[PDB]
Amino acid sequence: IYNSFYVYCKGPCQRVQPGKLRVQCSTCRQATLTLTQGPSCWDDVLIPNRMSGECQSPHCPGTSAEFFFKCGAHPTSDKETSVALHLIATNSRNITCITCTDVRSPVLVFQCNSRHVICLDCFHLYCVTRLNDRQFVHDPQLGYSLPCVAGCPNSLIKELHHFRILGEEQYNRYQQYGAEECVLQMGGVLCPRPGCGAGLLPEPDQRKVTCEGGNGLGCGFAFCRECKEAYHEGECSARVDERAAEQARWEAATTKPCPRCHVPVEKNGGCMHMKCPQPQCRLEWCWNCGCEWNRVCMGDHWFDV
Amino acid sequence: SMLIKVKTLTGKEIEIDIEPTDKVERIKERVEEKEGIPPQQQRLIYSGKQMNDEKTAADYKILGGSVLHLVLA
Ligand SMILES: [Zn+2]
Ligand SMILES: [Zn+2]
Ligand SMILES: [Zn+2]
Ligand SMILES: [Zn+2]
Ligand SMILES: [Zn+2]
Ligand SMILES: [Zn+2]
Ligand SMILES: [Zn+2]
Ligand SMILES: [Zn+2]
Repeated sequence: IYNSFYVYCKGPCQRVQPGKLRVQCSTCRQATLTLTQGPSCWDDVLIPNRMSGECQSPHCPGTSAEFFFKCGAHPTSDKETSVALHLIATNSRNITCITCTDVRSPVLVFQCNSRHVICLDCFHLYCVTRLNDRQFVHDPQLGYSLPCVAGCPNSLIKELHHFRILGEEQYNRYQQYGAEECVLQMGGVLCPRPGCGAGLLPEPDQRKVTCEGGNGLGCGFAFCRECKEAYHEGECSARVDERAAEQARWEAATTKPCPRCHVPVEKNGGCMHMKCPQPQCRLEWCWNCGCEWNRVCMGDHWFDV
Repeated sequence: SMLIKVKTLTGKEIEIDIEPTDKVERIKERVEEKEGIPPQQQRLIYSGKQMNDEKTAADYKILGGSVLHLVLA
């Protein structure tokens, strides 16, 4: 089986799993949308209102596709969905991991120029170590995130659901720290009372901070910003291996014949839906499998890399 | 159609039902309707990102059961 898509299954699996791509009409939210063309890239299935189609649902005006993913490892409910983790990919090129140097699959590929690859085990280690060391980055736009292990520029993870690989409790911890860091970046302060840790936004005028809020929102402690003790009077004192990194690069480590008429067809981006430009055959086939186009190929690998 | 949790840094959780197409402002109204906090004093944060009142939960790709952090202004 070839799997283009990986999701985080928050359901029974509690891990990264191969996923199934599905499409519906964005208006009626029914599986009644016939796409104009198949998706060819991640952008096509992640950004709303990018792909067009005809809805077959009676009297529905919808012409827009809404893509969603489901875990493919467990028998899914109709309503449930799982977040797509676009950085993750089957390691078909057998690239080594930047940390452990082993060949593993699936792998996460950073969006740095080097396209550094790391196994999910080592990515988890990276995340856990950085979270404890308060080494996560606060971006005013991207939120609380990490770049590539090797520190490559413009590599901060944008899809923050990648951090679910931490596990449920550690993810919650990641989100708490993100909110805490966000508060501090907003010029606010955290209540210093043990068992509180409230997020408070006072003014730079008033350095008289009271933990305001009832029914569990505040504790009521009045503190001074500097010392983080009870309101004072006036002013009172009281490592990435070089060779491992080089080998762990996605890229730095055309046409295909029709299965029926052997006449060469050129691919359309990443879309695996192939239609033969030969009037006597015109077969619809999968670039990957070489079988006739079907719903299994759509769910598993509608598009790739 | 989607259940989410609104959590203070203190650890108080507020369960709220939302439509993924609902604006963040509508989320703040639901917090008022059950905790009495005026929307104007609410700051919602998701995964370290301060949320835009005019954006939707679907813009943040929030799924059922996920947590938004509430901070008082
Ligand atoms: Zn699953
Ligand atoms: Zn429709
Ligand atoms: Zn590894
Ligand atoms: Zn890199
Ligand atoms: Zn407090
Ligand atoms: Zn002081
Ligand atoms: Zn052909
Ligand atoms: Zn196929």
